[PDB]
Amino acid sequence: VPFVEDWDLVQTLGEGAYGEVQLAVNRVTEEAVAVKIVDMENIKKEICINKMLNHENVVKFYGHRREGNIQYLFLEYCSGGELFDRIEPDIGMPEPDAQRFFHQLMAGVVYLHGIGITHRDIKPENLLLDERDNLKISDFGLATVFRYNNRERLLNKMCGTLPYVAPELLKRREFHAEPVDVWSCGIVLTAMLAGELPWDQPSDSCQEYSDWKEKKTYLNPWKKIDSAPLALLHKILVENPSARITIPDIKKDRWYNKPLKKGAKRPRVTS
Ligand SMILES: COc1cc(OC)c(NC(=O)Nc2cnccn2)cc1Cl
Repeated sequence: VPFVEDWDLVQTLGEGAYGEVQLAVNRVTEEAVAVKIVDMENIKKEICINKMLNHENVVKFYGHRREGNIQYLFLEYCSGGELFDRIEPDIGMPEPDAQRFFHQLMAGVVYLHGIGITHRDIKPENLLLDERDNLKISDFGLATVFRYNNRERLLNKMCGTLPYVAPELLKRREFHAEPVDVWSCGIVLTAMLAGELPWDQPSDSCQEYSDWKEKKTYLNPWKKIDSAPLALLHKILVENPSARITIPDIKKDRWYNKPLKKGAKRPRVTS
């Protein structure tokens, strides 16, 4: 079929340091995909990691094209935008919505860790939503392989965003990959339930971080979070990464398994 390979760039979705994310519409089919334009090894890893990924809660990779020194990454379009924009400042969002997003985030991270990939920069800006509000993990620019040939490799590289980084990244030379992603998911859950970030960074110099370790939960943001999801945050936001809760145990948590959310409103008539 002629002209099926032609895609029109119709709007700027976002703009980062690596470049810009454009909305691309197929000339013939009108299928919408997002195109990440990277004006360049840094992207060669993002492409390689993206070729491995195939999960309903992970942004799909369709292919890539190189036009000189510019790389075009054909990625899944998520019309719902960023999870960040669904968080009302100093409020958050209704608890059943946050539980559904946290469930979908856990399915995505279980999958990633299961194939030996660590995202290393989980935050609401990178958690995208489709037309049906299905969460998708995006941007594998900071991601890496932590398990290869069933052998785990300890990480040492400084990566992420300070309010979401685990404290062992600032205190230890080496650390396990999986508890780092579990921690950032915990900060994401906190943000969704309180509409604010607990601390600038997880260090003792940060009074908000010291207060959390001293269990001063009568203070913000913890005061806004109900006891059942707060009990889960007490297990995620544990300084020692070896004592920190694992995802198989997050799935057994009381709040995680608490019925709260109704299914998508389906059409109905009376009489
Ligand atoms: C602010 O609105 C948006 C922002 C977006 O990205 C920054 C998108 N993008 C989107 O759906 N695709 C995407 C972006 N980065 C990596 C992988 N996939 C959609 C919307 Cl609607």
